[PDB]
Amino acid sequence: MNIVPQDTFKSQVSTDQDKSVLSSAVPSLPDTLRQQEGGAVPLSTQLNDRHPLESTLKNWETTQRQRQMEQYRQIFGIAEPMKRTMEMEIVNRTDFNPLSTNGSIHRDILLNKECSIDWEDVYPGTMVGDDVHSKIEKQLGI
Amino acid sequence: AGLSFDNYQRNNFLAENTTIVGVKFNNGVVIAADTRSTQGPIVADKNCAKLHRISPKIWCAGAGTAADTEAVTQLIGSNIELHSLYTSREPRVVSALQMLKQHLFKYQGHIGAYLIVAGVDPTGSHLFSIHAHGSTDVGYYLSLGSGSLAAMAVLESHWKQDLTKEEAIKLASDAIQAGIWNDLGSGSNVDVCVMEIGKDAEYLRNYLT
Amino acid sequence: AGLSFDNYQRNNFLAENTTIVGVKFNNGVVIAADTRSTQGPIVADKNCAKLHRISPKIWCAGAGTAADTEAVTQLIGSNIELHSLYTSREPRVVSALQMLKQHLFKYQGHIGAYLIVAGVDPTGSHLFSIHAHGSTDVGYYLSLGSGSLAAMAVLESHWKQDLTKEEAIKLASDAIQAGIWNDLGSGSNVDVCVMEIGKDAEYLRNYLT
Amino acid sequence: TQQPIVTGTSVISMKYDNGVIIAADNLGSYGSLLRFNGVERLIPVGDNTVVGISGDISDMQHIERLLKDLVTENAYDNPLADAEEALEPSYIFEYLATVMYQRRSKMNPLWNAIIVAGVQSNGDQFLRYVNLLGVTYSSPTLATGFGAHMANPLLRKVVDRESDIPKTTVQVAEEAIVNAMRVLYYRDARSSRNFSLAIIDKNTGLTFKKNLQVENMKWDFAKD
Amino acid sequence: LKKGEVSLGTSIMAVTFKDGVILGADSRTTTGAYIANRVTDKLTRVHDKIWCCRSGSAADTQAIADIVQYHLELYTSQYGTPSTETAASVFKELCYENKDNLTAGIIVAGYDDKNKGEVYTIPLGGSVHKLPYAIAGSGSTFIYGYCDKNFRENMSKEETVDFIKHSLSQAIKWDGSSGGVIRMVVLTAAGVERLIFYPDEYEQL
Amino acid sequence: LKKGEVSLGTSIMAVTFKDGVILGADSRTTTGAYIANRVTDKLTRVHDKIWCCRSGSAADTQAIADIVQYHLELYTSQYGTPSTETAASVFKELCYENKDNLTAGIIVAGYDDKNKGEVYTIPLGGSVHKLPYAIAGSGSTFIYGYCDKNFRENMSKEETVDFIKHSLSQAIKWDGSSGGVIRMVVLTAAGVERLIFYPDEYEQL
Amino acid sequence: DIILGIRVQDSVILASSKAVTRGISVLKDSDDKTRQLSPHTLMSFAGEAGDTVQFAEYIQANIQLYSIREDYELSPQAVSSFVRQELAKSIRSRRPYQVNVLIGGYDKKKNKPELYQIDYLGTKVELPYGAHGYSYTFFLLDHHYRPDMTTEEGLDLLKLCVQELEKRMPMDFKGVIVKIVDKDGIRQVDDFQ
Amino acid sequence: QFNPYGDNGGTILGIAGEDFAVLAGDTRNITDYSINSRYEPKVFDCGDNIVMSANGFAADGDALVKRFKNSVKWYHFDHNDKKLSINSAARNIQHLLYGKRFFPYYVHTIIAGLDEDGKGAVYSFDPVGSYEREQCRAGGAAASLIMPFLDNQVNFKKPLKYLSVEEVIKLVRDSFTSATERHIQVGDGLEILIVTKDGVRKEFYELKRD
Amino acid sequence: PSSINGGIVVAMTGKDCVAIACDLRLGSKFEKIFHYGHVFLGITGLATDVTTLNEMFRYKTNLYKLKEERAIEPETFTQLVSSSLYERRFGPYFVGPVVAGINSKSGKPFIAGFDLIGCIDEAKDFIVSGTASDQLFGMCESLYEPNLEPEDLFETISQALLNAADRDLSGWGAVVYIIKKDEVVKRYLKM
Amino acid sequence: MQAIADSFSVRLVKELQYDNEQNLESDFVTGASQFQRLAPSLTVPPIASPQQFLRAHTDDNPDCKIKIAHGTTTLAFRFQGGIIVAVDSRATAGNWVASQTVKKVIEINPFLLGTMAGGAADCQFWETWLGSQCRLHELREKERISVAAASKILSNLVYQYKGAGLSMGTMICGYTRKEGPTIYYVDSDGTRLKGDIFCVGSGQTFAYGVNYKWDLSVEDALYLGKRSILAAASVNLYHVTEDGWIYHGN
Repeated sequence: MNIVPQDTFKSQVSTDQDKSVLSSAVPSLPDTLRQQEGGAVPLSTQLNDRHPLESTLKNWETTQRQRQMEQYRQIFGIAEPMKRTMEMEIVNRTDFNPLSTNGSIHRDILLNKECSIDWEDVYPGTMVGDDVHSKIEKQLGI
Repeated sequence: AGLSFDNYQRNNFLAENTTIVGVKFNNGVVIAADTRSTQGPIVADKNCAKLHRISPKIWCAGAGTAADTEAVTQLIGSNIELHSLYTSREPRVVSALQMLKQHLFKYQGHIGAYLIVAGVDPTGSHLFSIHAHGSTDVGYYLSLGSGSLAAMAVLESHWKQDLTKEEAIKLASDAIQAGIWNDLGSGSNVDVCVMEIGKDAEYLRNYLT
Repeated sequence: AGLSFDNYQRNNFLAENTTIVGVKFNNGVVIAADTRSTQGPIVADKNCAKLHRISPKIWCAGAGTAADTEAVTQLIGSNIELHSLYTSREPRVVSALQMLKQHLFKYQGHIGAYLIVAGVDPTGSHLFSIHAHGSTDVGYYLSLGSGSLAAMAVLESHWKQDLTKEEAIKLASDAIQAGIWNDLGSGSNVDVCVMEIGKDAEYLRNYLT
Repeated sequence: TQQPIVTGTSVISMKYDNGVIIAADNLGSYGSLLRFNGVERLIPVGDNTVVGISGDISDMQHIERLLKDLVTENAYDNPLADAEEALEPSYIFEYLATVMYQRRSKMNPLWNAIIVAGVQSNGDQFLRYVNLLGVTYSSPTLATGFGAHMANPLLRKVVDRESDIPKTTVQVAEEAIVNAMRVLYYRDARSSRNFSLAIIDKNTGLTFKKNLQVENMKWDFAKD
Repeated sequence: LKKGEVSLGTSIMAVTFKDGVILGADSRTTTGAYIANRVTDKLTRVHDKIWCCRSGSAADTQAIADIVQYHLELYTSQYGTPSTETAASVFKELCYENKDNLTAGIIVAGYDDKNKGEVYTIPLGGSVHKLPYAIAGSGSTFIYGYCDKNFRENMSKEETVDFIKHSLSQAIKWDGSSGGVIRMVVLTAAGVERLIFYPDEYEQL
Repeated sequence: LKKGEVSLGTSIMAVTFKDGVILGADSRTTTGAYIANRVTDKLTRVHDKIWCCRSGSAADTQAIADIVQYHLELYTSQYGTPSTETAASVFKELCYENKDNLTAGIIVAGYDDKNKGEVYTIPLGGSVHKLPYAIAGSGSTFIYGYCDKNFRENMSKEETVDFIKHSLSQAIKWDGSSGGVIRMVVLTAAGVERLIFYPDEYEQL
Repeated sequence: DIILGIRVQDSVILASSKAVTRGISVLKDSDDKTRQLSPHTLMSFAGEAGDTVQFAEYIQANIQLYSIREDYELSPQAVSSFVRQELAKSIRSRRPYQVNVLIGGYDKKKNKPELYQIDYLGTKVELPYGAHGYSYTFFLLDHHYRPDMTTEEGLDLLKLCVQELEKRMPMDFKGVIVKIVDKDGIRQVDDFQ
Repeated sequence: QFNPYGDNGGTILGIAGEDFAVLAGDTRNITDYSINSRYEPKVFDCGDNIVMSANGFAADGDALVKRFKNSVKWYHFDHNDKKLSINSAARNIQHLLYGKRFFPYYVHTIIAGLDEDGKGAVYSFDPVGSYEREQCRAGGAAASLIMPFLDNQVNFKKPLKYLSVEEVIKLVRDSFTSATERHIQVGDGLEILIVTKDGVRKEFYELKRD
Repeated sequence: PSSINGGIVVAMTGKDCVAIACDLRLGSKFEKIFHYGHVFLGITGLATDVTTLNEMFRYKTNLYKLKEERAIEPETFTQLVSSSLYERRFGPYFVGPVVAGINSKSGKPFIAGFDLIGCIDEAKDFIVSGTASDQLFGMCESLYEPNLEPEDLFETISQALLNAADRDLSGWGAVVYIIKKDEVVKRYLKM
Repeated sequence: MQAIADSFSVRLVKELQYDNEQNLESDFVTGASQFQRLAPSLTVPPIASPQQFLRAHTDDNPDCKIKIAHGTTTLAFRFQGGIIVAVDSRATAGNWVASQTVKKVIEINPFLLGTMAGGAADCQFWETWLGSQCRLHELREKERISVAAASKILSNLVYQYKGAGLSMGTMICGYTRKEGPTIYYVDSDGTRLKGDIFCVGSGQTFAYGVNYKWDLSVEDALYLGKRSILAAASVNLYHVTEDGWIYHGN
């Protein structure tokens, strides 16, 4: 029954937290070349000096959806949130368009956003590793 | 996606080193504003249109951060147009109010837009005030801006329940004129928009001068 | 003349770079204290006399800045002795209270002395509490110090109007003992002073050991 | 959390030969305003445990919800949920202390001081304390807030060591608790004259007394 | 709590009587010393016979009330008319779970066939308390004594109306953030009745 | 105002009635939440039929009261019994001229053959106001309405005693800084009468 | 750390102080503030601690990857543009760090030398001469610089600038390592500044 | 901002003998100038003949001891009930302490036991895991008083190597009695755990309660 | 060479004798112990304040001897030091003083210590001043015994100073005074 | 699908925060996986300013302060016979008795040595971790790791946590067949500096009087290191050759 997103801060850090860009020479350390972030961005700098509204904006829709699911569980039972989550998982799982970033029509229908526009829709948005094969590897988990 | 937070730390490091009225009358609503646009003490424009159109019969006028006001008005107008196409019905002022309120509450007051929204729909005539943090209020006559106190004084002087269209137009014009004369933020002209039930909206640019 | 303010700026520049009770009984008053003297967590002295004599039948015990307490008590004692010689009369507790109150108010709380003053004079028996800023209060039983809450609990448990000398002595000793046991600031011994109307003052050093 | 708004003052408790006694007043304050009268701060869990809570009232109600859910989850599919699989005071305290320390470590604490009192299934007395920092300790007498500074000295004169526990009857302990509550009402500005008390005995079970009032008040020497 | 945010300096009362419950409030909304709205309606309807009044942040309380009304519509689609206790529980959960980010206090007045009129108060922090009558707002502090001297159980409708009118008139008299007209809603088995009283009437009490 | 200074969180009332004036107060002195003295006498006598109650800093008010008593003795040595207005003027001058360094508020109740009982209030700042009755202290805020609904001019002595007792009982009930016994002084042409009421009496009102 | 650079008619001369970290006494004979991006493009950098070295090594790795992939060498202009983009990117989500880079190269398609300077905010300026770290050598450069100066005259001007710098610094300033980029590649002047 | 740390000042002392070890501590638990309890033990038997104490903020020390004991349980489960040596326990505790490098436990930790050769061993830890083996170490409020007493009594004066268990117990008791006489935070009681080849034995003595 | 702030002073009482000792920086003149006939004063803390206090007390003791026609006793000197320290209530000297001596008429040994505003701590066993070593107080507590002979008292105080010096090195020295009713012995320790 | 049902089927576990796998692992509920991480997991306070929190709570009564390594003089230099490392061995005094000699030089492996400066715990922990990484690398590649690779691993590790609060300065010294003898200096600021002579600590200027030539014998180099440490001021000496480090003691 949350309105503003909560529990947004990280509680533990490690040098191998980002499993997708781990170095092959030293698997305990990240691969800075394939990160393509400028080469001078330690993870610790991401723990401080953040805009206070960024976490609220990034997790707003998920928080509203979780509150809706909790209300359904309280009023309708377990089956209703179970079915909503199952439908959303099925739709999101079988969509794989490496050349596009726009969401599916069916996802918008499920989210009741058929005729709704937010700034995420208006503003939806290298040398190394920005190709189809990286997306294939991330999708398949290989 | 969405509004970006990039260069926030960089900008912090670099830093370390108007009269608007709305009046209800017996068969509709009227919104009015001044036309002076300033950049500090300098008058940037002597003829600026401050009345904006959410939908053909729903209009609004804002204060605060000008870019935020324009962007929020346009986004809500797009949502209203899409919703009207989806439902095949005339848009309602209550729907625009709900969208504006929830959008402003989502950003926790960081979008500095303060609005007066007037409109006519199949349910009738409506007038609302909207605050940046997401609170909304209803009223028969409203004022906004740096000249809102003088305009509100005029409105409190000459407002009554049985107002015709002409009386309402004159009252709104007088309130804007008082804000023009007694406030350094206003002064050039008066723009009016009249929304009457069952008729098209009437937009009067430079009604007085 | 008076207390000096020299080296105040120099000291600023360098910086930039106990249980006490008083109980009334039907024919007099009793004051009691503990004997532990500490400098931080270290016990400096296990047998320290905290009961001071303003006049032969007017005694007091203090807390706060120890040097301030001693200096103020001695100054008021000198004034009381001179006044008694001038008037050729036994000093009154009210006079000492007035002198202490006005002296402490003159310094606007910068003299950190908090006192319990008990005494017997030709007008009767008196017990007072004195705050650093100059406020004073009257009471039948009073407590002071870091162990004042436990002592006050004991006093509230076993106090009544018709108290004999022995009952009052036992009650004060029990209050000091509670402060001794339950407070880290107290603990060693109990010093008592009994002032009875028409008799000499009785100073019992280490009444409880 | 991060600030208390509506609060209760203090809870006191002691051990006697055959059980434990706990007590707390019925006031919820709103700063200097004595706003809510009729707040129950002793929560009976099972037939053998009583939990006293001081501090934030909303967090206290959250803890009450947690205790009720704990009882319900213990019951569940257990056939002998009340005969041999009933909750013990030690289990309840262990859960509560774990919660308190975990929420302290999250910088999202519950602003309360909690005393758990009861009798174990083998007849042993249980009396332990936890607070918002997760600090826990046990003693033959326990108190929170102002009571810790005034009730404990009075209660330790009756039960000063472990060997004093077998020598203390229920009547003496109850009288000591009542006198301590009277002293607190005398000297605590956020206290109330109405209080509740709970006796947990290995023979007579749980006795919960409500609507108890401080009596025999010496308001007579103020005339002069 | 937020900088430059609209606050609710109101006077709120809710009294249980023999036939049901009555909820009353003033009609003043101010920004500092300026009166932004002198005819605001503070009686919020979340269900046909479940109403509330709000204190604290206006935006936060409006969002919470909208979510509660949506929740009660969902509940009604399943099990029919909800009880006042259920609405109070939903309000309490929303206020308590978001107390670190939202400032909200709610007085809830309800009627149902089972409980026959109830009042709940949820002050800042999120705790809930059930009371025979409740007062809230900046102007309530001035009528704590008077109400305590003039409330009786099982009063008639007219006596309850008079008690609320007198108490709110005093609250308006002494509180600068309170003023305007007095608005009341009467919830009984017969239905919902709205009442309004004007300054020239209650200022002569 | 000064750091670590004793404040006066009291409940003070002064009521003018047909035969004279009555001044009433509670008897609680607190340091934060701890009650430093539960039987303190707050009725300060500056002349035989001129009494006062103090609020704000205890030391500042005590010093001001002592200076006022000395001033009134000097005045009496010359012209006889002073009027309540003269004492109020001296209090006002002392409070106003030192308002940048001292925090003091005074309620003055007096009787004399010419004016027949008067009440003056000097709040923080040093302004003076003459009133038929006055309330002050942290607990006064809770009885603003009740007093406004229950004061009448030219009441008898018993009615005034009852009014003060009820008002102070409510103030004690709702204010944490107020408690203990209720002490009153009655000033008439007959003389000075002291009264005390205990908690077991006024808590059952 | 101080860096200087002069673009003369047919080459680019880059001078970097062979300084050490503070609080630790070090003996070494290497230029640690210069990375060879390509056989005809050199980069000198100055600023704070290892952030700058991390950035320089990241840039070098990217440019070497491009050279291997295309079997071709990027022009100095493209290299400078890529460096500017990466520097702007690196501070889009963190507090900016002090860094200043001079990129000197010889374009063989145009057959001419080029010199660029990028500051800590990502501002790229094409200059005939530049410097960073100096608290005035600018007037000395202005009075004694011509576009058609040979390598020897540029070296003489650099020596004058070095002497002017050293006249107001302690003996802890060991010296400056000088490198030259021209049509034959990158070489080190082992003789003197 | 909410302050998550506290202080429950106590005193502990670990001494390594020739073929035994002792870890002692005062049983007083206090807050500011108040007494929370007069018998709250701070020295615990963790199994496998290892005694542990974490003096300072009591909640952090309790959490650390709980985590170590659970880890020992899993170590016995996963390694055929192998006995955990004292050096391995010290390494585990170092890792547990350093796991909170940016949100540290506010404790000072002492462990004691027998090494592989049967000699007594004591290990001392800094709040973030830096540890060393020592013959003797005192920690807490009265360490600066306890250490000179032992230094005057013993030579590290009969040598420590030839002292018996009873003599070490007497020395610890005398030092704690002196500290109780001099320090306000020390008193009530003293508890000593002795580790030998036969196991762990507990002894308790009373101290001044004022 | 010019850094002399700080230091320690230890005073102890034996049988019909007292001992007062202070640390000293030696190697390659500034002593913190002074005497005024038969009363010894050791001052720790800021060096300028130490010099100022020594000069002021020499002034006052000389005037006292000229007026009273007799040398000042330890108790009277203690009271004088207390009052002089309290005179600077709001600008106090950054010093910790210790007084030792033997009363001539009675023969009783006397030691005392002061805070920076003159509060008197009269101790029957020993006084430690300075913040150079926290374990110095513990070592003195462990080594002190009541009613020691002058040789035993000297050995005890010297051992305490030596152990304190070893706890915290080159150039350190000590000055020790053993005071009897009629004989005063001053010794230097280079260890 | 039934997993979704379990996620939506029910409070107590949520309050215990044990619904998260990391919390269960940290408290050893499901096993000892916490003691099986090649990259250690470091706890941070879940607030907006962890760095300010740590800095405020570390720079303030009991013995619970973070231990700081000795500021004593340490010297490292390289010659044709290998590397000489010399540390002034003068242990500080406290309320404890040392069981044996205290080592200010960390033995990373039988071929690598590191020097402690700043935070003792940081140096010890991260150099032991570096030894584990080097052992794994040597097992994988079937060859001894070069000094440059190990120093770079440590530098990258400390750079990932730059500004969090770590304080350390170390000298990695090693003799390999390919590189010869090599000395790097790595600190918590991310700097990684190859060198010939390093003097760190108080008195580094006096010890930097190193009479130095690449033809010194082993005995001459040991004597020179001892004399330099004495001039800075017992001395602990280490001689690192291709076959490993040898401890002399003096």
